[PDB]
Amino acid sequence: MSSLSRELVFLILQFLDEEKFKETVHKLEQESGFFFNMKYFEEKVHAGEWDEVEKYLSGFTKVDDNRYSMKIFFEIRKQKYLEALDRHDRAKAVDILVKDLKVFSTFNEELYKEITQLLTLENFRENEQLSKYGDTKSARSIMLIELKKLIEANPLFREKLVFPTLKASRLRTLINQSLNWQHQLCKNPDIKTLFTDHTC
Amino acid sequence: MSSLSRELVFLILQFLDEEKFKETVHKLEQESGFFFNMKYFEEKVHAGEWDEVEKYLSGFTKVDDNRYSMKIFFEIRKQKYLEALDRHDRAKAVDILVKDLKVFSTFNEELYKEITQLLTLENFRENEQLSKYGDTKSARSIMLIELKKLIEANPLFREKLVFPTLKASRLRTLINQSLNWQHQLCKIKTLFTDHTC
Amino acid sequence: MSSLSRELVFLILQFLDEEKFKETVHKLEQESGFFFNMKYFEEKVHAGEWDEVEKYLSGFTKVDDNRYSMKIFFEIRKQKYLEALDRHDRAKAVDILVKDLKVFSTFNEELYKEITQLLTLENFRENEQLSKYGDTKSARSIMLIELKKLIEANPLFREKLVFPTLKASRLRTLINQSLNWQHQLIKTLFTDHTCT
Amino acid sequence: MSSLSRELVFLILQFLDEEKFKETVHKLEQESGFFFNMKYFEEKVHAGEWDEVEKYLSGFTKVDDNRYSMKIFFEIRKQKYLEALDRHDRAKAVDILVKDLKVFSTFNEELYKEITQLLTLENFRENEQLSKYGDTKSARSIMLIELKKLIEANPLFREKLVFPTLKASRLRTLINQSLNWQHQLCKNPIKTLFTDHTC
Amino acid sequence: TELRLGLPG
Amino acid sequence: DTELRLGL
Amino acid sequence: ELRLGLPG
Amino acid sequence: ELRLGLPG
Ligand SMILES: [Zn+2]
Ligand SMILES: [Zn+2]
Repeated sequence: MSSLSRELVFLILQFLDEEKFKETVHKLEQESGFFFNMKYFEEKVHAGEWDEVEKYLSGFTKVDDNRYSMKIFFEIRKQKYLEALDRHDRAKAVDILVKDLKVFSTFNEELYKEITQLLTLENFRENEQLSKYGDTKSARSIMLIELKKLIEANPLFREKLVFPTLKASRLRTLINQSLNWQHQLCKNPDIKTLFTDHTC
Repeated sequence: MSSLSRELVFLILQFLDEEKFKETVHKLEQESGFFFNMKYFEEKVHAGEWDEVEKYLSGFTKVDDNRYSMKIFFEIRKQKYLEALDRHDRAKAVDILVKDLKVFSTFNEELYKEITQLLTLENFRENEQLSKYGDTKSARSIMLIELKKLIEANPLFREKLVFPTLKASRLRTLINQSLNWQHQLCKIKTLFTDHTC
Repeated sequence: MSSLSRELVFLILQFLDEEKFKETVHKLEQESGFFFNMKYFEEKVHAGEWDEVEKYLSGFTKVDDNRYSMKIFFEIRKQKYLEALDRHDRAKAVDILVKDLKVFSTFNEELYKEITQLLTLENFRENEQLSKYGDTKSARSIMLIELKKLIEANPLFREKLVFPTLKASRLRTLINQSLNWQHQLIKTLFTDHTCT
Repeated sequence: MSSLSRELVFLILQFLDEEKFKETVHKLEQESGFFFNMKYFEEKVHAGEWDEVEKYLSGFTKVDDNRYSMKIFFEIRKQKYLEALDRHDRAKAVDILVKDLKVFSTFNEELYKEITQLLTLENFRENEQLSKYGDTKSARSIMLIELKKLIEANPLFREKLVFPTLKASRLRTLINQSLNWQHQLCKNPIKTLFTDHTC
Repeated sequence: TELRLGLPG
Repeated sequence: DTELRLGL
Repeated sequence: ELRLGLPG
Repeated sequence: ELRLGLPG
């Protein structure tokens, strides 16, 4: 990708936001990987929408790219697991533990075992490390604070966290110039389409 | 002059497509509701991705907008239900039946009942109307062919099914022109602020 | 079997109760089919022990023996089903409906459908026939009274509902006499006793 | 219990068997705790009827009575658990692990953990200690052989495994004598057993 | 409807 | 087009 | 023998 | 920091 193409994506991002196509903004952020939107990320984590959280992240890093992003996913999947326990859905909790958390066992055998054994507790708050764990809303928040730090420190995100500065509607402004350029080649004083060059 | 903005959305759709941002293309189709992509739709229906199918459709029509769009959703939710039966997940089949299919009961009380009763069959193929129903892959295909016809006849899709014809990369070409207009005032670093020499 | 044998079963029933083998009493009631124990039946219906209820009944009648016994099983399995809906276990409710209630569909086609359709209601009390159905403890009791009447009218049970009255420990008393007979003219009950 | 009473129970057991009331026989075995029926026990183990197995055993011993009886229950509940995993029902496997197997954790913390960790395997046969477990049918059989030994060696069962030998229908024969004793007091030449016969 | 099947009675 | 169907 | 293993 | 715990 040229820096021109990269820049064009940003213009498009601004346009999409101005027209309030909200979901399209974040799919473009994700698939281009040019801008990580914190505000959005926080919003989704607080809402506990974990499938979207992991999907949004997957546009910026894989699980094993580096230890920062590895702790990021670990935290996310851990909280997913605990919420499953807290609604007493042990079928879901085990599914998470095998599909999501197993990748971390290679690197930590002992923690995975300790994580597994929470399945047999009346309340995981019986474990002394998890004893101070509260309402779901509060746990998400605590973890979010940690995630923000992990993202800000992650070398893969470091140049992606701040939106560039632009006058409103830059794309519409550029489009305007192309219409000016086209007609300035015409032999007379109506723009019908953007689809084919204008003439008079 | 709103055809400008609308046309700009199309340019952006083509750009996104060329850059192969696939999910962004289809969110834009959906949220703008300007272009319905059949090819994409079929692909999702074949894949049994039902939440996305309904989500994509929701940008174009609601369930009660008209009799076409009503049969469209009904067929989708019906197949969803049968698949649940066919994998023997009766808890999911009932959840579908209450949440997704119930809205149709008001105007067909009897059909809803006939559908509900399929829960008590060993195999819903014991019902003579479902008697020829085979493979999941095949059922989806049969139903898809009908959906296409229903969508093409739905007046809410009027002029949304055919992509406009444009030269490749028209957006990049226009952008190209704005850089031409900017420098012509000379004698490129950014697209963010006008260029000078 | 004989009426002696039949009578001996009753003695054994009394003995078992006095020695407080509670479960063994009722298995004997069931397998002999000689005495249907109402008190026990009520208790199990109230407890919602449906497999035990059907198992106990199975010693006295099959489902299709007569219209009385048919309605008895139908009522039980219906309540089983409703409880499943009421705890929102729709997976169990469908299982009950196919395995337990389907048999009634042949001669009750419409009713089976009407019962199936309760699956799609937020609350089956939306159905006007089931609208007055109160809390589970109460529904069981209501239904129990009807079961009791169906049983009392059932020709297969009507001659089984009354325990004979006996002095305490009649069995032990008869055993005692056999030892009297042997000595004329303790070691064991296993082989006849003898002297010198 | 008197030994008269205890013997009377055995007479009744023989009677119940001859009348082929099979379920009543085993409930009496269980509730009296006088006779443990191996043949019946085996049949239930092979059938995987675990609630009946534990119910039948509960009449003879509790889980913590002695090390033999403890290993017996442990083996039963372990196999219960493994079968649940083997049919891929992890919801049931976890329910078992908390309700049935947790009691054994006090006595071995580490083994409980190792067993719990089988939840995360594709196949518990990946564990080398379980690598040989090939069939639910075969596993049950293997385990049964061990249970038989544990029961035969359990000092709480040692006086309970062999039915006394009796002439057929001893109860009926005794009953007969009571009718003879009753009539020999009546002068002179029985309908009910409920009250003494006369003439 | 002594022995008639309905829901419930 | 597989059944059962509301028309169209 | 009276040991809790798995399984044998 | 980096290392994985079972904390907040
Ligand atoms: Zn011109
Ligand atoms: Zn004597």
